[PDB]
Amino acid sequence: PSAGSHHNDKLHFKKGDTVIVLSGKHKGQTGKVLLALPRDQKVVVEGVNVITKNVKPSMTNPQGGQEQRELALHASKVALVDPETGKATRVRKQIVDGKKVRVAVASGKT
Amino acid sequence: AKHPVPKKKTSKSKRDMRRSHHALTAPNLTECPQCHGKKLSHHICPNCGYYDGRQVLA
Amino acid sequence: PRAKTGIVRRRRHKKVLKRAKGFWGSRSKQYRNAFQTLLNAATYEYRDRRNKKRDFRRLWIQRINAGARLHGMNYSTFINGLKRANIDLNRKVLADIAAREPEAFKALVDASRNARQ
RNA sequence: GGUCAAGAUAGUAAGGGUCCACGGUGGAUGCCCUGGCGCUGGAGCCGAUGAAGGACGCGAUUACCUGCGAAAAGCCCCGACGAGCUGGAGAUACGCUUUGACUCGGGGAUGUCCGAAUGGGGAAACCCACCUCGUAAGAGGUAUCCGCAAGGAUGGGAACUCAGGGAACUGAAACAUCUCAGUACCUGAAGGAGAAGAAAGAGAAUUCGAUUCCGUUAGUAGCGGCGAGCGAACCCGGAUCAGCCCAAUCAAGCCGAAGUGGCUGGAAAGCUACACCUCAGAAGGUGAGAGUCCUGUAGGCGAACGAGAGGUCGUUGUUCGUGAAACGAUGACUGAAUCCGCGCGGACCACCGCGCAAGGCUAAAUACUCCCAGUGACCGAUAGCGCAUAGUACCGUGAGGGAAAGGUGAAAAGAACCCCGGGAGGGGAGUGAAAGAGAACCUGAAACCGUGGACUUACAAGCAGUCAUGGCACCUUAUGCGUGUUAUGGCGUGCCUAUUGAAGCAUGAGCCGGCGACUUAGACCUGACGUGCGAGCUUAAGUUGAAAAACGGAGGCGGAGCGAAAGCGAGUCCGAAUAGGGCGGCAUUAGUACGUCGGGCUAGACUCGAAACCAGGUGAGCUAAGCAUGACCAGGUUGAAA
RNA sequence: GUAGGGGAGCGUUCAGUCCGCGGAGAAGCCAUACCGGAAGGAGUGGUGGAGCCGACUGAAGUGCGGAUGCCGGCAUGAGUAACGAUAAAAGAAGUGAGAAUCUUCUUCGCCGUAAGGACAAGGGUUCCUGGGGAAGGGUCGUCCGCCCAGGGAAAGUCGG
RNA sequence: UGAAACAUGAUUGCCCGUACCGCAAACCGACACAGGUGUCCGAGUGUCAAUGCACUAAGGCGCGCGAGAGAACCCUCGUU
RNA sequence: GCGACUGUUUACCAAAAUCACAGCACUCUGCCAACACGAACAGUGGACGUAUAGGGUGUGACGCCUGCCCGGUGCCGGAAGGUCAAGUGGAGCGGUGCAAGCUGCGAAAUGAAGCCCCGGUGAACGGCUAAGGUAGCGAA
RNA sequence: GAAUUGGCUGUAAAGAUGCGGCCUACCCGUAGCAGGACGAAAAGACCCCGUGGAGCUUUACUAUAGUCUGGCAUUGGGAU
Ligand SMILES: CC[C@H]1OC(=O)[C@H](C)[C@@H](OC(=O)N2CCC[C@@H]2c2cccnc2)[C@H](C)[C@@H](O[C@@H]2O[C@H](C)C[C@H](N(C)C)[C@H]2O)[C@](C)(OC)C[C@@H](C)C(=O)[C@H](C)[C@H]2NC(=O)O[C@@]21C
Ligand SMILES: [Mg+2]
Ligand SMILES: [Mg+2]
Ligand SMILES: [Mg+2]
Ligand SMILES: [Mg+2]
Ligand SMILES: [Mg+2]
Ligand SMILES: [Mg+2]
Ligand SMILES: [Mg+2]
Ligand SMILES: [Mg+2]
Ligand SMILES: [Mg+2]
Repeated sequence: PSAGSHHNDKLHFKKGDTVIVLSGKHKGQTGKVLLALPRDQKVVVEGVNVITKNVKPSMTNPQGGQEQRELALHASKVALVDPETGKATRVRKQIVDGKKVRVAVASGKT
Repeated sequence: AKHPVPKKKTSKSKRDMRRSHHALTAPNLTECPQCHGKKLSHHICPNCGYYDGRQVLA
Repeated sequence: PRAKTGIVRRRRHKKVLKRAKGFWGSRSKQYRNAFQTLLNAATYEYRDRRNKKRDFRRLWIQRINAGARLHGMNYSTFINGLKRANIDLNRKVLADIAAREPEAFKALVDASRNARQ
């Protein structure tokens, strides 16, 4: 059947990063990354919000109304922002920590 | 084999013509002099269980 | 490469199955019988084109001797008169005159009677 | 207006017919890919340290698959990665992880029971032992064949290799030699290849210089109930290239250039306006179509420590079929020479010439494809592998046989809540661009089943149409034009096959959809067209480059015929010189390579169908019998010998 | 004009080339009275929802009504034959959305060298309890040998 | 020089089978099929006897469509 | 009528007058028997038997019986001779080299079982040309 | 095959619901009956054909397992 291999089970963000949403509805909107699914290619950002219904008879009270929860995306959000908009990444070195390689572009802050 | 057998398929016409008498005749429904639910002539009213007085329970 | 029938047959079939209009039963609904009916229809088609031409002249002649006999004549005789009065070469139209213009038809009967006796 | 009479004519539709609208069924068609096929190249053995292939297990929850192995969805070490992970699993709970999880690359350590199976038994996965060490648990050993012993062998491999054994159908238009064919099949041995191999040779130049393979010679030489048919080798061109010994770079992986605004849209990657990168415009993804948004690509880096003798009899091999049959080969009998020696040169002799058997090894070029990568005038769900995965379900005692099945949406946002119903199912509300996508989820043909409307039908004889006219209806290629339908008239013997002759009471067919039959091959033969060179034309194997073609002249065809042949030659053959056959000049014109088409031949040769014949295997759980060991025959009558 | 020979073309898939079109709607499907001498081709509209037409040239698994052809779906016969031993069944009460068929009570009738009971073979959880009610059950089920979960099987002396 | 045999105490007691159907709706027969399937038990009354025949204990069952009707004909019967 | 009898047969259209049978006959077989299965100098059945036994073939209880033909064929037997294979035996003819030699074919006579030839044989195949039906039966 | 599936006499490939002519017949069912539909079923089993097959037979042809027989091996020593 395939799934999110078309990339390399490789993302461009971490479960902390602030990211802007390029493409579709919720375009430009920004938010913290709260769930990163690399193989599935999923991002849970405070962006796309959904209203999910609850099929819950026996399941903790039959009072299973409507829930406010955010619904995941792909690469339809360009990772990491600082000059107010979406960017690529190029300059790596080290901070105080040598073992780590940072990221940056036309500027130099992530 | 299966000795007398049909010679030709019977057409949609011919098949249908034979069914011109298969139509059910709707019951002649009467209205109960009491409980006022409909009933069958010469039978106890289903609803109240009446047939001049009350014979059957409910 | 592979080249399956797809679309070609169904189109070929719908064409035939549309010539089948007020065709009774299977003759309008199933291809093989619709098509088969048309082969025989072809015979009738080509034949009835040259047949109508005999059919009409027949109708034409019938109306002529009817009126010819109204004025104490007949087709055989009347036509010979018009033929004998070489001047008269109606042939086509002649039936409509008998049917619509009785005044006019009489004139031609009277002319035909002359050229003869 | 009324009664009576005489005529004529309408409407009814139980049900049917044609057409239209809307549906249901069903899964064609289109689009797609999660799956296959072929060719090219790579790589190529596994096992007593216990395989191939299995049984039973291991999960908080576990039926199936995966991975594993009581240390059990994993344990330890090294490396890479740098934030997620807790297998498919669409599933909650418990948790694990920058003191670097997960995954990937490389080692180890554990690996129940079965299987060569190996302690002994056994109806695989189970029974039953003995011996040594030991605190019990628990650990180690106990098979035969080789050899002193170290150490080797049993068994498994798709096809390929050699060997032992070896069909018949079929061709011969019958059949028996012959062909099919040393093919198919069985058996043995082995490897990544094997085989063969270092001249008692080929052979006619006193040339050659191990073998295998490819082109070619050449359908020549030859074999042949001289029939069907079978069919070499030498020379030459080419791939690769060795002769030696005895006996007396590629996987993990990291780095990697450059676009922004407006517009259409549910959604931009499209359109538009200006912009940049390019050793990178190959490719996949992202709400639609992508150089510059992600993964990448060109280019570069890159690992601790990881791979690369003669004879007679009988027969036979090769073109070798008893032929004039040489030579090899060997079952039976015999049986020599030793270099002024032996074997060969297609009976045989002499001469001339080639070569040293009776000991062993030997890489490369060759073959095949279980597996891996790349590619395609290969397939895209009746195709393609049997399988979009299953050797499953199902069938069979067994050998064996054997399916079909794909698709919500961009994302689960998988429809809370309401209404009828026990439910199923629906209607709403909400989500979404669309629910004209609702989980019997893309399109959704046709047969087939319905509801509704139009025109119609209850005195009618019918291959169901066709022509003509009238009536009714309708107006989106469509108002003189028709479109639908309908009454009456005329005319009218389904289709195919097979056939002297088919409506035939001759064959086939229930209907629809899909699948379903003149092909492909060969340096083959012969002809039409065509092109390029043209008295000449042309390459084959290969070699080198391959986002591609060039080289390669070995060989093939014209170029001289006539003869049985020697041979002679515009002549030649019968013959003793005169007649003639065939050929030349002809009055005289040309071929060759490739292509497409006609036809031929050889293969399954347009597709489908035998009865049968042959090979190896599976069956006596049915039935025919045999052997071993058990079981069974109420009751009554009759009344033998002794 | 049959066998047959000869000529010119239409259509399908794939390919190379060029011109393009497409979410302001591609292919496919559906309707049609338009065009061409025919195979056929176009316009408009309707559905669909992501790909595709035209022209030249090339190559084919290239055109179906037939084969008692193959696969699949659906018809006819037809609401027909049958519903599997002629050992019956009746009423009451109960349960339930629903009862000829399920439970219970009282009768009836059939077997009784069996139509009772105990092994063996063979089958494999069919056993018991609680639930279920799609399909299987020739009807119907509230029930079942069917479906779900839990449980149940005990040996020195019986078989091996 | 601590035998065998007996007697009384203690200890010991391995593995597989055992549910259920089993002349049948659970086995073989494609079916909940009028067939087939080895052994054992198999009561009473009557009838010479009996495992025969009739009825009946114990036990099991009424055979998983039903209800009317009372034609032709067809099946299985009774009488003539 | 047929078959003596009990029995056996065509699973699935034939139950019989079929087959079997007790009994009779011909015949082969001397023991590592004949005969049979088999790759086989294996092994085994025959048989852990031994001619009062075993194989084959026919007829089919019991009773009275079973005739004629030995030409053809088969089986057993004889052998005066004719015919016959490889082999032993090599007389002769022929090739080639100058030559010894090396070579190609090859008679006569001898050489086995078989066959022709003679006798036998019928509960041998058969017949009613080798003979033409003895009893008994007969329109079965 | 599809059916809008009458009788008589003809004709036709020679046994006509489908051709000709004449005749009869309003539409549709239910229970029944078997004359026809050359009714169904099994690509005639008879018959002939095919240079088809198989089973069987023999003094048809050819071979052959088996078996009889001469020679040569295993295979030797003495007497005539
Ligand atoms: C009992 C049912 C059984 O039928 C019979 O057995 C009867 C008795 C048998 O009659 C007979 O076989 N026979 C033999 C003669 C007497 C009887 C007969 C014949 C004709 C009519 N009626 C009886 C047939 C009529 C006979 O046909 C006849 O065959 C003859 C060869 C030619 C006849 N033609 C001319 C019409 C044909 O009918 C065939 C050959 O069968 C066996 C038919 C084929 C199709 C067949 O096998 C059926 C499937 C058959 N098998 C099965 O399981 O069921 C069937 C139907
Ligand atoms: Mg499809
Ligand atoms: Mg598979
Ligand atoms: Mg015929
Ligand atoms: Mg068809
Ligand atoms: Mg009844
Ligand atoms: Mg009544
Ligand atoms: Mg008898
Ligand atoms: Mg008897
Ligand atoms: Mg009847």
